[PDB]
Amino acid sequence: SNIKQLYSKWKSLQPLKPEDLKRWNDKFKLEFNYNSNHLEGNTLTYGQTKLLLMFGETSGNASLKDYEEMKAHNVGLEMIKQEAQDKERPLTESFIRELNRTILVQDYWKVGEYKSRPNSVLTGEVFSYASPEETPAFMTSLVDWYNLEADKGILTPVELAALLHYRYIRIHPFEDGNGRIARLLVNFVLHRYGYPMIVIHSEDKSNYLNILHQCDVEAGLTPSDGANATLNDILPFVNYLSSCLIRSLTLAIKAAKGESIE
Repeated sequence: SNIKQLYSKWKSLQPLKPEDLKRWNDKFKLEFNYNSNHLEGNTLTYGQTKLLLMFGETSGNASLKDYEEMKAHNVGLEMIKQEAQDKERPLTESFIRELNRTILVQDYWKVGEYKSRPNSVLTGEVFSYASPEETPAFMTSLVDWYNLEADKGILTPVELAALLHYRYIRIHPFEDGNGRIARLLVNFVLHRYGYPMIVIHSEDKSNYLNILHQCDVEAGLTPSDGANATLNDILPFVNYLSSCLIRSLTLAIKAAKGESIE
């Protein structure tokens, strides 16, 4: 109702005047890169981040690595935009792997390859992701599933995005970067279908984790149960992404009308 009105208004303002559109895109690039990386412990400040993405300048105290991952993640964003815009290109395992390879700049000791040692965590309540053995089978199922949903056109982009994020995050296929891939995949879906991309804000991290911790109890605690989580299982997370989309739509409409955003 509220979201549907905002969406309708957004569609009516397409296309945005390029200077209004640039302001929107600039702000999003900034906030998405900052927040998505901050959620995973990147300690670049907002200034450090902004001066990197807008001017390629470094400032204050940091590690080269923080600048590299932040920069690589932005290359990742560009990748999903281009992949999404080519509407006839189905979601591929190879694209997701290249995404991992990209955003995590280079190999490591305990990139772009599925997990070989388990990626689990004993939060005392254990978190069981896909086993290294079943991961490739689970991933082939995920992309096949996604593209089938894309064909039959029943799910809304928010729903499909939410479920893609959830199932992916439950498989947790790579040794690292799975949080950022999940969130990149959401914005892949939204961008492809003409929605403004969303920013899960790192200030809301506990809420974000909480919402997914509710879904976890609903779907089933095994790695199979996560991979096969239904839409009705993940309803609280569908609502969560919708509230983000409400924020994006409101800001984007504001930009289209020439009003201030920053």
